[PDB]
Amino acid sequence: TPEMPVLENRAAQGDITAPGGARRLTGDQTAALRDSLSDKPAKNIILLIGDGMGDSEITAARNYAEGAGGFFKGIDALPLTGQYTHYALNKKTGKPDYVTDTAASATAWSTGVKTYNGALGVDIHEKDHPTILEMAKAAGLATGNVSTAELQDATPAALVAHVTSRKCYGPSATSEKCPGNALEKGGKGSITEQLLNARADVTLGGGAKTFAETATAGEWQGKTLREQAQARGYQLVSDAASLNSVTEANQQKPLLGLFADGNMPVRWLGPKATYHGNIDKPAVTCTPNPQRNDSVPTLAQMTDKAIELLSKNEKGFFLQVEGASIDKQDHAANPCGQIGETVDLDEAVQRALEFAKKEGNTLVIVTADHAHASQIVAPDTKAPGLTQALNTKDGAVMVMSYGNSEEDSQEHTGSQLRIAAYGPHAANVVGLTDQTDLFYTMKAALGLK
Amino acid sequence: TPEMPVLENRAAQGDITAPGGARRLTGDQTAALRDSLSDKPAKNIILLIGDGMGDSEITAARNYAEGAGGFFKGIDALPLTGQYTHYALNKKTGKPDYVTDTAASATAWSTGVKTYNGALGVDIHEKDHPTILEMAKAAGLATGNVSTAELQDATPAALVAHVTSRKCYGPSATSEKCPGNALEKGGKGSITEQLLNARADVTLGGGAKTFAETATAGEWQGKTLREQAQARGYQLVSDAASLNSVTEANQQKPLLGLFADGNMPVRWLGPKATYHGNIDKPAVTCTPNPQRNDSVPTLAQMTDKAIELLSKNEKGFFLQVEGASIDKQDHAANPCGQIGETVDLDEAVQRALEFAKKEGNTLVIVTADHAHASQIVAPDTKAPGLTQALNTKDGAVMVMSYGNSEEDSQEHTGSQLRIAAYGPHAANVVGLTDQTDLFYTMKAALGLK
Ligand SMILES: [Mg+2]
Ligand SMILES: [Mg+2]
Ligand SMILES: [Zn+2]
Ligand SMILES: [Zn+2]
Ligand SMILES: [Zn+2]
Ligand SMILES: [Zn+2]
Repeated sequence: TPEMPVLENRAAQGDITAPGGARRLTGDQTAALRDSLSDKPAKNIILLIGDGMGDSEITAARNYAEGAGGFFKGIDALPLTGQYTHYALNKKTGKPDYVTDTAASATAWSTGVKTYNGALGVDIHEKDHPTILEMAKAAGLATGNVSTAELQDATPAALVAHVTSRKCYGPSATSEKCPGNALEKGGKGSITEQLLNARADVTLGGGAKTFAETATAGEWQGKTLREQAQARGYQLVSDAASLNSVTEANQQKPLLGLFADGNMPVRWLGPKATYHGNIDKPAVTCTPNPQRNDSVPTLAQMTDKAIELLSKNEKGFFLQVEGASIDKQDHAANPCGQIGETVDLDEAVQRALEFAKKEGNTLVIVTADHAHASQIVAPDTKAPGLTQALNTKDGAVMVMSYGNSEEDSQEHTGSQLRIAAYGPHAANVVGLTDQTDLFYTMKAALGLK
Repeated sequence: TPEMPVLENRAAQGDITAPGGARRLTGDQTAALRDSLSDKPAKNIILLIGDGMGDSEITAARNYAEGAGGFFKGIDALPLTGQYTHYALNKKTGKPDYVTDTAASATAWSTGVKTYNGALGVDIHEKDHPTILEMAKAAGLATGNVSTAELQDATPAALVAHVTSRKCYGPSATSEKCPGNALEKGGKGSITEQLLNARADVTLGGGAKTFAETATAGEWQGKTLREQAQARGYQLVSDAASLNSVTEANQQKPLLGLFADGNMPVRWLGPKATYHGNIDKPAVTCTPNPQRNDSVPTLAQMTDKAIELLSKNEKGFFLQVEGASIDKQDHAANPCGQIGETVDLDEAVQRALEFAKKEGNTLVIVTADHAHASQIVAPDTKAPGLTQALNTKDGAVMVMSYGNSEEDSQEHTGSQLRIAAYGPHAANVVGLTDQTDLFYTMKAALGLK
């Protein structure tokens, strides 16, 4: 039952051109904040990650989708907020590496240890460290791992795989890139093979392609990783209808959803940003991607389904949800694809907050693994990188810039970024914290050994 | 034992290469945050603005001067944090202009009304609106306006001047660019003339250059603004010694510190970023500015003296302190200058918080007017803009990039950014808020009118 308030509205209250019209607040917040502070146990935890969703990304998406004075009913609704650092480590010196990749940062909040770019579930000495999901399982809690990316991708993989390189998707890549993790060499196996061992109750995302590979050793040698999953009691789903049909998910009948060969389709389509794209060409208006359709579950749908199936566990559950393509489209200098995935994440957050407020003992956290490239710049900007003009909900033009790479892919940035929470122990994301603190916050909130 | 705590130490607690070594937290923060919430009246308010100090700028400065796992005993010590928006307005359409200049954003928190870029103390209809400082004085409180920039610059000018274009420093510029404001045309006059009229208790900064002009009309026609100042009872100083000599600052003896012809000198010097600078040039170690001097008050000293002189007003006081050159050096693509001015601001913040913790009824706020260009990128980055490698306190290299402008000056970015506070009503900066909300938060905290 509700007691801890979720922000109902932080949109501009009135006429932004008039006095007080742009205010997002309507009164003193001292009482609301006191009502948002509780150190009682968190029975469940829902961690939503917007890959590469730094403050710049959130703002850009709000400006376009909700207007500058708009409000994300999900993402902007968490009452307790802070900024956290996500630097990685140089593998050889052990010193800080100011700009992390996704594997090292995900490893940080999932295990509580800093590591080098490319590492998954291991530290700079390549020592494995239990993940919050594995720990949740060990304590008897149900577990969920959701993502719009291929499941072998760094973010969701970090919770169930321990490999020296995030490139080790299946047996093939592992034998070549992670010889020490290769199953035929006595290791724990590829990311996909370990994911199958982790056996989370609910796992949803893309990445069906790798399951086509066959094991090089072990009990299921010669069989495809898909056959192995089937043989190990997994219930495989491939689309919205089949997913909807699922009535239960547990260790006896673990759910594995493979909704795309690789990454799942993005929500919006738009051209890539170009050189002086905001000076020469006209303004862009994003448009829905036909490849999305109803046969493909949305992030909000996968979130709702996971909560349903996971909440059946009376002891509690841990669930991670990732809006993976915000980062990917940021890399491809594509504003529409980028913003569309942020809107996507916001819906997933709303579903989490909606459940969390009713349940009353659920901690919800929303943040990103690292900052990214996109910047909001003046309309008449003449930049050296890639830019694009966009027609926002405000009926005005917003220009986005990607200027940190001459190479084909735009890159991550080291700036600290927003982390927000709601529920029991949400106080621990306020002020300045580190990405590794999040692991300890989740561990403590659930009261894990 | 001051009820409300100031974050003592949120640096990495140990060996960052070890599990938990990078944690900034040592325990649950629920109790600490509760102790930080109070709705009692704020007797005093100290507003510190890092011009252009976005989260990226804060992160870069911390990385270089304190190390990635370091901690700004000032900037990072405020316990209540949020993210706010600072979009401006298109003067003709009234629609949002996603990237604001300094004038419009300062007007936003100074008057509570959004406006067009370049405007100072007026809305899009060119109508004046009271500033938090003008209101504080009228309420019988002591008023202080401190900056490391020429006092006619947008940030400190927004608290005492109402003109259509921030370029209207003195009579000359005003008659040409702000005719409707030009004194000899019935207007209230230029920025400097209006500043003299505002007559704040303490005004410290640079910009003596403009005081050489002579009024075109009014009671002090033909007389220089400096002369007018002296003739109107103003107590002027021009160096550290002369400033340290003042023992009182009031309406009959208003203090006016002019320590430089234009902007005050920066703390650190370094090479300007260049094309592929991080690749073609050696990593840089910032060098102290020989011109920094010792007869020139530091931001921290001006801040400290302002508090001494203003704290005598039993009613209370309002003080705004601006670390102005963070932005200016960010425009110049000079990491060392930018970082040094952030370190400078941090010292002033420490003084503010030290006083606030003992006074017990002081609201301290640290934020910025808008985001900027600088980004922290990977060491091997090959970007199209300007870059540079730096030797940080960690004994590691950090690369910074400025890639949003082929023109002479790097530009602002529209990303929402950090705002933090300590003391009575500090809860009002938590979560998502708008820059105009800051005006009402300060007004209500002091309980004006
Ligand atoms: Mg990812
Ligand atoms: Mg300024
Ligand atoms: Zn990422
Ligand atoms: Zn990425
Ligand atoms: Zn500025
Ligand atoms: Zn500027």
